[PDB]
Amino acid sequence: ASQRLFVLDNERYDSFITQLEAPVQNAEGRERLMAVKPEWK
Amino acid sequence: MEINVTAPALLTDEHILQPFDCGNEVLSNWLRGRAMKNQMLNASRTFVICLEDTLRIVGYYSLATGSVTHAELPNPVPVVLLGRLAVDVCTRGHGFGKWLLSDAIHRVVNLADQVGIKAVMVHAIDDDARAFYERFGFVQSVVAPNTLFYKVLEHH
Ligand SMILES: CC(=O)SCCNC(=O)CCNC(=O)[C@H](O)C(C)(C)COP(=O)(O)OP(=O)(O)OC[C@H]1O[C@@H](n2cnc3c(N)ncnc32)[C@H](O)[C@@H]1OP(=O)(O)O
Repeated sequence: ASQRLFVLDNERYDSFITQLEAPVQNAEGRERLMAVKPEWK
Repeated sequence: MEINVTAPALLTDEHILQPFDCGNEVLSNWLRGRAMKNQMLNASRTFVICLEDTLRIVGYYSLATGSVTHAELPNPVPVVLLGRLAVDVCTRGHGFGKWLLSDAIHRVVNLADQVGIKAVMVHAIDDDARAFYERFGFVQSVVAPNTLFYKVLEHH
């Protein structure tokens, strides 16, 4: 299993590019992740 | 109880895998049945965390490269698939989940200074998965109903 190659139709591919190239979304959750400070041993 | 864990490290043959249980049989079975095989084929890189001073894995995540292309012959856009991420049932609530995810994303960001990577993609099997990923910056993707993505920016 585990799919590595995603083949989209040309209309979906273009949406994918648009959403990929848009300004970042969910900046809120994204500042959360950057704020995580692990305490590995 | 205060539980301490070692920094994420590549899975080897010396790590102890049988105790691991995350409550999801496909994720525990993948760790035991496919992780080390993919590791030796250079298909994936699996990183594990262990109870301090043991090789007892209590957490892991897996990384692999992937591509998104269109119906005809960047022709594929390059992504990194964060294909599995799981914390042991016995070690929930200690922040290891967000620690693993922070490590994986930081690994991919520095990675993307070496080769072109446009995003990290995850597959949320369930709604709690989705809630976790969305809490930390992932976004619904148009490539699949369960697939989310975390945009990688330009180098710093
Ligand atoms: C690609 C995939 O594998 S998708 C499926 C992902 N993995 C799984 O579903 C495996 C089953 N569950 C797990 O392995 C673990 O529950 C994980 C990795 C989701 C969470 O690890 P845990 O230790 O449970 O979480 P942790 O203690 O790190 O919680 C970090 C934060 O996330 C929050 N949180 C944890 N689980 C969830 C969830 N399912 N949905 C929303 N928020 C969550 C916690 O409240 C905590 O909040 P905080 O930022 O205020 O501290």
